[PDB]
Amino acid sequence: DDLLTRYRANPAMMKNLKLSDIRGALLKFAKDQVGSRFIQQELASSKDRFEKDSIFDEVVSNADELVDDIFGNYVVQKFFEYGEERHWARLVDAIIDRVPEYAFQMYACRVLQKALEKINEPLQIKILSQIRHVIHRCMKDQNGNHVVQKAIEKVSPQYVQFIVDTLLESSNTIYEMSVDPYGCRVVQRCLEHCSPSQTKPVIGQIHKRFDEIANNQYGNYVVQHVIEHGSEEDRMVIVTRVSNNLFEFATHKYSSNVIEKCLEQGAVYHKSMIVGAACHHQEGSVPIVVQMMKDQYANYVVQKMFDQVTSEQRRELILTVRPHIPVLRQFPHGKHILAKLEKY
RNA sequence: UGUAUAUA
Repeated sequence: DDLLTRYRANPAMMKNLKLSDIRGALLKFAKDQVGSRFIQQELASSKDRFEKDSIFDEVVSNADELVDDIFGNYVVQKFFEYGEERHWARLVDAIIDRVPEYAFQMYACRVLQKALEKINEPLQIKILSQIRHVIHRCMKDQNGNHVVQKAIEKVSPQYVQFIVDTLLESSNTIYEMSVDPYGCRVVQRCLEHCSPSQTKPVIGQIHKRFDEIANNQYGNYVVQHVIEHGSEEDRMVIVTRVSNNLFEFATHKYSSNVIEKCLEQGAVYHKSMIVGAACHHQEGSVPIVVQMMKDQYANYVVQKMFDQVTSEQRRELILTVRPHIPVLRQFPHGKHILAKLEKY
């Protein structure tokens, strides 16, 4: 008979198990799927604040074994959730040596994010100082990107300055990160949480390779974030570049959502640019918008246009489209959205 | 009719 074995077989014990009852058996309970679930329930439900201190020192001394365990990491997280600063400082001091490794570990990175989510700034910088040694590799790792995201999300901009320095360290880093499946999220968090003096260099690097980023499966989300969290001059430059090349940007899988973001977030003169190019620029002897309506992707942009655009700019679209309606009805995407646009 | 977002 063993306390863990007895609890798994009969959780509803005659004397209901508390955390102080598993004293000396923390590691066995924490590494068990059912046992860890018990600690999570009591750490979240027990009104006796002193009950969690009976196992806490066992959690600290075995933190190097629990933070990267398939079940033990939930126990460590709950002490950041329901513990206080005295609990945080001891947990951080216990895991700080292998933070350069925990950031890349599937379960251990969850603990690091929860810590940055809950703890105070001095303890946040403690974890942040250990990320400095692996920041470049950590930024585009399958697990480490979520650690870098939470740091940008939860600590002051002047403390993530070394991350912005890493993104600008080389001429191509911003592009590589923008087209990376994990690194593109670090660029996104920076675009909405960093200071203007940090975002302005990064945004300027996005404009240096705007065309390659805008049609990238991940970089298009980066361009969309510059549209939403950028300055007035940033949307202007973006809306001019997409309007200068509307057809190719609307007829491609990923860059088509960029023009929808321009239409969703743009001012009147921004949409006037998009409408003017769609109506008055040609794609094979016929207006851009007419060829857009028979395209598999650009028809969504025409839908987005007609719904987000001024009624007067909508009249310019209607007059441009009307004489081409018999031509469009012969195309499957043309007849499809002509039906959804029969409203006009 | 068309895009990313991780643990039992």
